[PDB]
Amino acid sequence: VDPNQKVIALTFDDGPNPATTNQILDSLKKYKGHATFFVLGSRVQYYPETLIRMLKEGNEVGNHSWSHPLLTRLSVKEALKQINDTQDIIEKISGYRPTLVRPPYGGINDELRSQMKMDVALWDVDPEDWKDRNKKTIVDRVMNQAGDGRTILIHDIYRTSADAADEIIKKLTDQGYQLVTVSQLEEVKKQREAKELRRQWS
Ligand SMILES: [Zn+2]
Repeated sequence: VDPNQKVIALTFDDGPNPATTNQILDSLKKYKGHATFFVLGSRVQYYPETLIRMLKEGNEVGNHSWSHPLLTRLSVKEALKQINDTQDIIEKISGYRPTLVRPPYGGINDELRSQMKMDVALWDVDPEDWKDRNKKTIVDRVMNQAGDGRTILIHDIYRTSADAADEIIKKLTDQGYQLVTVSQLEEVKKQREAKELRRQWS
């Protein structure tokens, strides 16, 4: 990943759902991009083959809870079990241990942050594809807000979202973006910040 070229992080929440997730994985592979999938533990259990595929093709996997409750409405014990059960099924299938968590609906408090022992991954472009389940609406919202260094929130459980994602992947690739994982984006930003280190010997 070249830090002097454009980068963007496509992130996909609520899968796996083979019919839609596999289409998005195909688009990423066709256009030589990667993304980050925040998966539900219950759906990983239903669709272990899709977890293996997204990892095999170089994508990053994050934790999106077991069954998608608002974690702040639960006891800490129940909420931590949501997260740890999802860590556990991912590890049992793949040997992979996510470091990134996206709490359902973004709901999180300080008590859970300190006990989760994971990095909370947010977003800054949200086309609300669960609300406007319309391919062109999603595409145009994302393409209008896309920019270097931004993180896009899509849900890979809707046909309109998978179709929109193919077009978004194509158009961003056509514009010269590198489609990177969340961790790759963080590393690029560190590489770019490091140019200020050179001030020490200027
Ligand atoms: Zn979700």
